[PDB]
Amino acid sequence: CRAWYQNYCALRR
Amino acid sequence: SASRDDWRAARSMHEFSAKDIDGHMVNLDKYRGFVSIVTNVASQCGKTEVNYTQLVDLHARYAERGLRILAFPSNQFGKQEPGSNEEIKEFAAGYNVKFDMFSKIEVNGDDAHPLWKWMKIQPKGKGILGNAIKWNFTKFLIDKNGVVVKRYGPMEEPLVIEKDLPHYF
Repeated sequence: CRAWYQNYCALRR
Repeated sequence: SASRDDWRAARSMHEFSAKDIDGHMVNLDKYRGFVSIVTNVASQCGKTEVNYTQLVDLHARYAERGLRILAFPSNQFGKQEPGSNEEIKEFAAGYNVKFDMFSKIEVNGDDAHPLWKWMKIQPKGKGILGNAIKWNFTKFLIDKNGVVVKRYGPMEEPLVIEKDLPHYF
């Protein structure tokens, strides 16, 4: 993951 | 800047993910091949009515061409979106919305959703007085490859986007 937002990955590899 | 900002190197809106208004995690690569408008919404603004009605108009007219609309509620502008996601869903239903509603997010500051951080630094995502979102109902038009092609401010009613969007189908 390249960017987390709250409890999830907002920008996957 | 002190925060992790690998979101800067994304090359398309399609790389991102966001929770929909029901709390389910949606990968935005579903929008590959679809012209998209990304907008931040609020229920208690003087222009809420004109924005929702005209966004619905655009979707009704152009969904068959591949137009998609991604609406992100935010409470950052005058506290004009105080409701829960369920309440916001019901509000949108009152306007006969059939486009894609997302869970409420921040769009400015260090805790903004990274899609919004990314859109604001795109060459065609430039604001007037810097790149921050200035109020509810900013719009970004995004091409079929997920590249930002134009930004429209809060006071630009959604039907102005109609002049540009046909060039991207």
